[PDB]
Amino acid sequence: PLRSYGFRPTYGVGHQPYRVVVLSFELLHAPATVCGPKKSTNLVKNKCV
Amino acid sequence: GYFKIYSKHTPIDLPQGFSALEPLVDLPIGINITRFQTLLALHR
Ligand SMILES: *[C@@H]1O[C@H](CO)[C@@H](O)[C@H](O)[C@H]1NC(C)=O
Repeated sequence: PLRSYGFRPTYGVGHQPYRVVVLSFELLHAPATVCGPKKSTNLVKNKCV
Repeated sequence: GYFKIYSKHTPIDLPQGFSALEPLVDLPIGINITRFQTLLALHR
C-alpha cells in the first residue's frame, strides 16, 4: 500500500517536492487563551489623556 | 473551570491567630472535581 516519491533536481514544476503546513484553530470552552500580540503606545504623564 | 490555589508558609494542634492567604496560581483547566485524595511520604 505504500509507494515513494522521487524528486531529482531535474524535474519540472508540478513534480518537485513542495512543503505544506496548515494551521487550524478551535475554541472548545476556554475562558481565554493565546491571542494576538499587543501594540503598546508609550505613556505620557501630567496630561488629561 | 478555573482551579485556584491560595497558599502561605509561615513558621511557628494548630495555634491561634490570623493570616490572609495570597493567590498562588491561575489555571485555565476546565476540569470538574467532586472528590480528591492526598499523598504522603512513607518510612522505608
Ligand atoms: C461538570 O459537571 C456538570 C454536572 O454536574 C456538567 O453539567 C458540567 O458540564 C461539567 N463541567 C465541565 C467543565 O465538564
